[PDB]
Amino acid sequence: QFNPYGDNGGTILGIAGEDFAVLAGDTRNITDYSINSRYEPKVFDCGDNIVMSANGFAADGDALVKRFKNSVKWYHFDHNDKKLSINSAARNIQHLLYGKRFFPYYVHTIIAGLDEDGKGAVYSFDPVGSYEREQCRAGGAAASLIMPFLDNQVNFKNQYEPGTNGKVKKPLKYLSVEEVIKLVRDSFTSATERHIQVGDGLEILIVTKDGVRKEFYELKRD
Amino acid sequence: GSRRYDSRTTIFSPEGRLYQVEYALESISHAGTAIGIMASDGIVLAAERKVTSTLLEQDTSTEKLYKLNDKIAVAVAGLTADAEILINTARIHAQNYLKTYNEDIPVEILVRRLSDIKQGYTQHGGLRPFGVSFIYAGYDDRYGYQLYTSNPSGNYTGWKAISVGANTSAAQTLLQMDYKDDMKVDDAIELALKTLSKTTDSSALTYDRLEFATIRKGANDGEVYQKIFKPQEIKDILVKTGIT
Amino acid sequence: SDPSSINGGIVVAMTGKDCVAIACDLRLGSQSLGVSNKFEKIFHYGHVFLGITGLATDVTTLNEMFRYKTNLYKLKEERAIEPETFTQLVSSSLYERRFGPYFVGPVVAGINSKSGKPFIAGFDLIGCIDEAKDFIVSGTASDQLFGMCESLYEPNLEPEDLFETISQALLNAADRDALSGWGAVVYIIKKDEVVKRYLKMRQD
Amino acid sequence: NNYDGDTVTFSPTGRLFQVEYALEAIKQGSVTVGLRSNTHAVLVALKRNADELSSYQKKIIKCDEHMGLSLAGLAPDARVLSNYLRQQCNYSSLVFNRKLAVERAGHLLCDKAQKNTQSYGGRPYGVGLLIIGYDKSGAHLLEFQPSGNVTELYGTAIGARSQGAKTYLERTLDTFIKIDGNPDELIKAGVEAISQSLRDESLTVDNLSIAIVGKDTPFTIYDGEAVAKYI
Amino acid sequence: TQQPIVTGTSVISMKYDNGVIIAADNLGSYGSLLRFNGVERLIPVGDNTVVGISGDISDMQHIERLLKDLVTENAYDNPLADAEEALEPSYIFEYLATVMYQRRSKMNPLWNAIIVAGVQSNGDQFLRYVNLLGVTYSSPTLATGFGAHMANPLLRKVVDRESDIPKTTVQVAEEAIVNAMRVLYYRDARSSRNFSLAIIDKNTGLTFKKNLQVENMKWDFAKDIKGYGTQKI
Amino acid sequence: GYDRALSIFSPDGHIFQVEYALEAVKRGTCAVGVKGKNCVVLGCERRSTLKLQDTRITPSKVSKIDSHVVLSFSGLNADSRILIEKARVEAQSHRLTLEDPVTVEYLTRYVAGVQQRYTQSGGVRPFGVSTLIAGFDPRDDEPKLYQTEPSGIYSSWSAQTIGRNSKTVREFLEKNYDRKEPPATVEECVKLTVRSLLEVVQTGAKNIEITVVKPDSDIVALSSEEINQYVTQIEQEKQE
Amino acid sequence: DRGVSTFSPEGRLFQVEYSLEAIKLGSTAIGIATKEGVVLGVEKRATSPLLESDSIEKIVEIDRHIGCAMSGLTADARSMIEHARTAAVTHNLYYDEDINVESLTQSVCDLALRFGELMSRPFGVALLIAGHDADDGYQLFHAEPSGTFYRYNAKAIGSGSEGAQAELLNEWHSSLTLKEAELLVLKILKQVMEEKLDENNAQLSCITKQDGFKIYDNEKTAELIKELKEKEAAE
Amino acid sequence: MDIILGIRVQDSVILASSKAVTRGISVLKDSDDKTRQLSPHTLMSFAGEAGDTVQFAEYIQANIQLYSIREDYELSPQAVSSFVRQELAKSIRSRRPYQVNVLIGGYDKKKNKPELYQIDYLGTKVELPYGAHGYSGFYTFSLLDHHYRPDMTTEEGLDLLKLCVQELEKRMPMDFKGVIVKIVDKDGIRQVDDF
Amino acid sequence: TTTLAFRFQGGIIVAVDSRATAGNWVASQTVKKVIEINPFLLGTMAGGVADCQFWETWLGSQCRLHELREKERISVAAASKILSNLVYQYKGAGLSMGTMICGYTRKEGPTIYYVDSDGTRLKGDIFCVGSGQTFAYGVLDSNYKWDLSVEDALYLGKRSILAAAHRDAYSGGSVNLYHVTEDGWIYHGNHDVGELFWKVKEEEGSFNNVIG
Ligand SMILES: *[B]([O])([O])[C]([C][C]([C])[C])[N]C(=O)[C]([C]C1=[C][C]=[C][C]=[C]1)[N]C(=O)C1=[C]N=[C][C]=N1
Repeated sequence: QFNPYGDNGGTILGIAGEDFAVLAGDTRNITDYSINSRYEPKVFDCGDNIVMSANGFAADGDALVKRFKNSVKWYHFDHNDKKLSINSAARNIQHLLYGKRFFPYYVHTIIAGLDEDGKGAVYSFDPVGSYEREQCRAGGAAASLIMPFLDNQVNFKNQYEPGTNGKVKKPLKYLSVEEVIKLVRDSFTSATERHIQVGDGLEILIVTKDGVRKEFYELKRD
Repeated sequence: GSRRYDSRTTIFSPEGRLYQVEYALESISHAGTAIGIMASDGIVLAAERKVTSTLLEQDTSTEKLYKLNDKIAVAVAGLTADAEILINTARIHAQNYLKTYNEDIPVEILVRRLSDIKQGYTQHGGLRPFGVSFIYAGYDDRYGYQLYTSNPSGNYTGWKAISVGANTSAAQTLLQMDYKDDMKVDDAIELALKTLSKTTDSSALTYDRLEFATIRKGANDGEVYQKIFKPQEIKDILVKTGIT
Repeated sequence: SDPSSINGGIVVAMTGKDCVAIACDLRLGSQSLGVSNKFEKIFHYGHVFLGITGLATDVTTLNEMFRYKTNLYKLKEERAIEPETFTQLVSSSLYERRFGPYFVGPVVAGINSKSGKPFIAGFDLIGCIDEAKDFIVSGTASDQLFGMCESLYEPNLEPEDLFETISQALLNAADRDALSGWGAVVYIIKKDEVVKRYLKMRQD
Repeated sequence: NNYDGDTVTFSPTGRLFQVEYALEAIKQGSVTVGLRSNTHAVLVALKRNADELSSYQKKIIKCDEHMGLSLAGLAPDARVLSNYLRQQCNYSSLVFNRKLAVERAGHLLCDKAQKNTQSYGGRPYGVGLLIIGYDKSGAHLLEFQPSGNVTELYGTAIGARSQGAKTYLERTLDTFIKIDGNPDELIKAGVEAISQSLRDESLTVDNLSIAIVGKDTPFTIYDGEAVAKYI
Repeated sequence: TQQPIVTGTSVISMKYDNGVIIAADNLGSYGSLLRFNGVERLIPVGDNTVVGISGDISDMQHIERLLKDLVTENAYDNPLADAEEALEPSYIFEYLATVMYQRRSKMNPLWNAIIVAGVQSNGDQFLRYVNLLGVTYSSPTLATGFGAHMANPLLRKVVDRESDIPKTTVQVAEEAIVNAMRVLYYRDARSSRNFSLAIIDKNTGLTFKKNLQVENMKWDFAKDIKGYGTQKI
Repeated sequence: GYDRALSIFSPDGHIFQVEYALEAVKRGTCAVGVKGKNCVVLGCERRSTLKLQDTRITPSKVSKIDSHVVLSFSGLNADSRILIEKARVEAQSHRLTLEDPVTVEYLTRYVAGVQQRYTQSGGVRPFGVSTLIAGFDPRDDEPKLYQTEPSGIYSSWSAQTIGRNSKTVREFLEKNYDRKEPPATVEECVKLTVRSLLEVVQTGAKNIEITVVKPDSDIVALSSEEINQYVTQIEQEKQE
Repeated sequence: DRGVSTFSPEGRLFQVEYSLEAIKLGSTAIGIATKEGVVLGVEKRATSPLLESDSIEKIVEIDRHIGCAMSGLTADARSMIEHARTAAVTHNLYYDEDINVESLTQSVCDLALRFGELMSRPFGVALLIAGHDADDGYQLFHAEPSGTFYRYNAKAIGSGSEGAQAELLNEWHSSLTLKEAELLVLKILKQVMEEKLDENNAQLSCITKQDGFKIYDNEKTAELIKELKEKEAAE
Repeated sequence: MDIILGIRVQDSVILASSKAVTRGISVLKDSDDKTRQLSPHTLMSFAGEAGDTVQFAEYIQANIQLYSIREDYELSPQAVSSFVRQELAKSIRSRRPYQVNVLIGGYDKKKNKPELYQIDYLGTKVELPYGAHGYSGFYTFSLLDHHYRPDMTTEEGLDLLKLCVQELEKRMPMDFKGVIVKIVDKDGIRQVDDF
Repeated sequence: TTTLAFRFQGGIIVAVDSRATAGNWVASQTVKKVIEINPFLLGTMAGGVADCQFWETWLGSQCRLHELREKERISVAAASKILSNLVYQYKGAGLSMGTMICGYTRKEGPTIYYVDSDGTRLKGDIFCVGSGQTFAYGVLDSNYKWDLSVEDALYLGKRSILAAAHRDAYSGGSVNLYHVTEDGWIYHGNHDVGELFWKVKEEEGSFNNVIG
């Protein structure tokens, strides 16, 4: 019998800052126990200061990204070159995904950018189109490895202040872009160590008012 | 293109009349007269065949009176071929109702269905209307004995006594004169024949130029019988009523 | 699960000297549960009689379908349908549902009004005609009915003698079937009189 | 006369009157100019208002990052045809990862318009289009007519009083074709060209509409104070 | 949904400084039966692209007809069909990728794995993969089926990352490919000795080599191997 | 299918087929609607050219769309049946989905929408019918009376008439109907409706039909004798 | 006869030009746009005094931020309004935001030329569509059955349109307040109406950023009519 | 849903239907009315798969009410039962059949006789003096076979119905949270509020 | 999932948890299981995360269109039936929904409809839906009265979710409270279960089984 689905591995991570937002993803692409590519870009600049990644079955991921990019283009045509806001993009993606409710895109989608007040924004989707704005979200193969670390080191969960013993929580002080990139790099270094589908390279896309910047870092190739 | 040749059968005149309906009624006014008379104990249907021949096989012939079911019959005035199309539809509608509700179709519901079909041809589709007028004679347990008529417009009305086809103006006047509410079938038989005998364009009214039918409760106990008269039976009733 | 044996029931028909007989049980059930003891399975359209076993909803549906068709036939033809002609109509109607069939076992019985010749016929659920000289059986106790008929039957039985034979064939066959019984009816049919008799039988 | 009732009817001299009547709608429309060098391709369009309270009707429509057009005639028909181009440009990108050639874009418009001229019930399009674009064979300018005829040109103009601008371009042919690597001077030549079609009215800040596409220049449209520089 | 009947095995490929190389054997298998021995599985498109196909052969021949038709269609009303508006490797791939994913989406796939190798207009090396699921990816080295498991490890020792491409000559690259084909013949039970190889260079163009054979094979050591453990004779 | 555009504009900006449909309405028997303080009355003309009629079975001029709404009409009888059927179906559909009977305004809007659709659809002619729709919204005691016409426009009326000689009875109503104080009772409302028809009808025998609709699905048709008493009282007051 | 989508020798569609003549017979509608809001006003024109005038609905809500007035064959407008409402709500469903006034108008105008031998004829009604959005602020559009739409600072449609437009030419400036605009619509309506203007035969409405689209009460309009009378008598 | 009963006496038809609604593990409601009035003198109770039951009942209700308005006449119980049977017989060979069993209790005003019709989801119709759907008959039919006499009063019918419900409450595993009882006679339909 | 809604003197209380799970993996603790259909209508979410989100925001579009067309607030009965009729069309296809449609109108008063993907539509006073519905029912049934103050009713809902958050493994995260009056709903905050459990335990004297 023909199986229309496959698993290409990989992992992605979105973090929202005070006036910025990052969307990272490893560059490794696999099937079963073989590597297809050590560098296959997975996070994409879709225009309007919006970055996107659809992790899981790559053929469905590429299809979805391709159709959203197309949606941005037709949004400009139909509404006098209006900038597509991150919240509007998110709702549009819900309908793209749910449109194939009974033959789903087999992907975990994350988008990132700035909201209309300039503050950092990250949205997360399931395969059939449900979504939710978040401060923090890892997706894909090693999502179970990374998320707990991000609950602890981004949202200071289960952390309290010395001397008070469980009475006073650690205050939720804001994190700079330099501080977030440190946490992203460590998250992937750790994920690479313990997950066989993660490795080769890390590509981070940073989003600010000035635009979309890129940073690349080497990861272990075993 | 094709627009050039379209007669536009479903349009209003400046006066707000439907051209094709009006012209179809003109056609029907030349058809053989058909009369329906309703009595307390039954209904009579009488109708004149159009200029026949001695070589026409009468006993196996049917152009005027048709059976829709065991309780309902119709007298036709107009194009016989058009009428048979509608008759077969009406026969099916009756059987559909019987299958659905396990009860014989009420007369009015059957009449409304046929009349709605006729209406459709006047409002949409671009086709010519049916050149037919019916007299419906029927019985059901709600209203008892009933007479209706329908015409190419798809409009229908109920009657105590009514005529369609040729010389209706003269026929309706005669019926209006001699009809009474407490009348019986035997009397209504005589009235129907006498009215035809006076309105006919022929020299004399004979058995070979007529089609006759009664719907009587004159069936053994609480039930209804349809009688389509045979040639010899029409000849006998003509002698009995004193016309020949 | 098997549609033909959810409700249960039987029909049998026989020929005699210038006569025919058709009979049926009165049970309708939902597998083990007995529901109705007044579910007659023999219907008639003019002088042509039709018995139908099998799934009860289809028994009712087909009766209503053949009443529909025989009523149109009579209006157009200006005569009652004959057994031979009706048999062909049943076959045609069943085969049109070849790949979504009515789960039934029909039986036709009647005397041709012109020739006077007795006539019976049976069908499978999809239209095949069995036209026997002697007898036709149908239903959940068809095996039992075959055994009774094959031993009890003789040709050229008088109407009143034929009644006894067909009744004993039905009764004893029904008593060996869990899904049949709960009463029975027999139709004796002559050229211009038809007698209907309800039989006293065990109600378990 | 008797042969202008529908598009499916030739006249005795072999003319299609409904198509010719559609061509007339273009001549009533406001003037628009198109010209190009080797590096860039420019559209200049005189927008038309209903009155002093009304806005000036938009003349130029973007089809892709590398292609667009200006219109003259029935604006809704331009919307239909431009929408068709947008889709065809988009089909070429999604399926073949290929920017649609300007010449091929003309061939598609020709065939779409043609079907409306040979069938009963329908009508021809009532608009003329000037398509500019930069593809793998450099700058291009096309002229579309709703008869189906499409033509590649160095320069042209369509609409009312378009003959004046068309003559000027015919004189300036040798000069403006050489304007390479200088967008402002090429627009100046387009503005000076459309000026030869003006009467009574002059080019104001909300009257003028300019569009450009080139080597390292995406298809952009200039309106308002962005064209005050060229007045 | 179907099953593949007559099948082709590995296609292998890699980039080098001035272009790309691709290769595949000439066998059409019918299960374990090595049925057809003269099947060409590399199909050139113009003078700048070679499409290597593995898997079902009936579907391969269908794809071959689609590409042949694509060339015919591109030439229509195209004066620059042999110049600026010629078919690019990227155009041919994206078309195939579209078809493959559409066919899987109708639950009726073309049962193949495809590698499109070529050189673009600007001299850039093009090498990308696509299969019956519509999955796509690019890499300095690409291989299908058994090639993925045996060829890639060998070819990745020559070009491990992007920066190794300018440092890799055509002689070194072809040598690596030819060796990989030998290894596949040792170890793949559905392979043949006869194969075809294609080079696409930005300078010297498209070189298509037919009727190549695996040579310099080591078998002599087999004589010394006796029994399965304890046997001495 | 037959797709011919029958309803089209003319050089002066008129759609003649819609206007000729209004002429069919002008030919139809007169219909009148009057709303009181706590009731609505629908009056209808029966032409006495047709005697030997069976009034038991002959289609009545006023039709119940639901238990709380009624519809009368002027124009082509056959056309009116099609609108009535659709309206009855929509009334049951509304109860099924919204779990509440239609408002009179909603039912009117639907019927008016059907009429409009037939003025710009291919292969069909407009309905030669104008309607008067009257009743009471669910759990509401405010009387409702709406009118529709072949073009598809609709509106609410304190009192209105349609059909032949409607110009005359509208003249009567315009001087006799006071908005500040409408017919306070059923008697007063019926009397004003019969009076308005007597301006046009001829004989007050079997030529006038009256139907009274009250709140909470209370609808009744008056008999010959009951109406005849109104006819008697009106003329006896007039002899002065 | 002749095709429904036929061009005249001048290059105009016969049916479109004839529908424009039907619109000239319609009741007047006026719209004025300001920096403080957009005002919409209409002539009700009841055919008889027995007709309850409040049931005449010629001003209509499309969404909270978009209103609409009509003139001509008003029965034709119902399917246009239904489409507009659906488009406005559908866009909010797809994009979690309000739809641009221009984009809404464009969607309505796309229906216009969908006629042939689709519907059998063009719409016989013109629309004034007024609204607000964050990008282009307060806006007023005029949507015709030709499929064309113009933006306007001020605009009048219907039977008294050219007389009203000439008056709007002199009176409109960029610094008009909302109150000044309300009175101005009433003034010009009163001028072109056959019957004497009051709260029962005329209707006002507006659209502001804060409160959205509102149809004015008969009591509220009555006061503005009284305020108008006094300020005209003041000089 | 679960238990629906019916009994035809001298001058009326009595329908009894359980109040419980259970979705899996929990009893979400204990006051559910599993019946719809089709016409003033015809009542239909129902039980089957969730959703389908109410959807089917209301659909039938809408159709009968439409007929009533069109003809200004009430269909006989026999006519209504035949319509319902046909709809179910049509349904059983559909893409997704209605999984609904019904009882139709009516009073025929023409014949002055009460009438009870039992129809299952296949479209199997039978007229009965007393009837049930599901496992209800398994407990109740033996009692009805013994006590029923065709000339009972309405009060005697309710007592015989109480004896049926008591047996069900003793021997059935499921708690059906009592029954809503309704009576159909010459005066129409009314609910017994204490049972 | 634990979601409840109940009618009382002061209107309706709606309370939900925040947890979303994929098998044993906790996918989210910050899920909004109450959908604000308009200022007067609330919908609860249980079952398929996407099905519920998509079709309940869709429901809001149908309700807005109703009141644009009818110039009147849509009834809770009509709104709930739009959703139930929709999911009935999809019956068999595999939609997974358990929802309460809650609202307050003049004609109806406070009304709650249980709507479900098998086509079930039920009106009622109290409903609990989800994997932890049985736990929440225990607290509700023993403490529910018609004569509860808005303050006490809010707490009972909060406490019933807490009960289920504790015991049911597929419920937790936080509690979202809503109070529905005739002038609209009113949000009453996000309450972390991590902090709420210890606060309630200390103040209420409950959960003596757990050590703190
Ligand atoms: B709740 O448990 O029902 C919850 C409600 C939903 C609206 C957030 N559902 C889920 O957590 C479901 C799984 C489930 C658990 C227990 C009972 C029923 C269902 N999760 C999802 O639907 C889902 C989908 N994609 C990603 C994560 N979770």
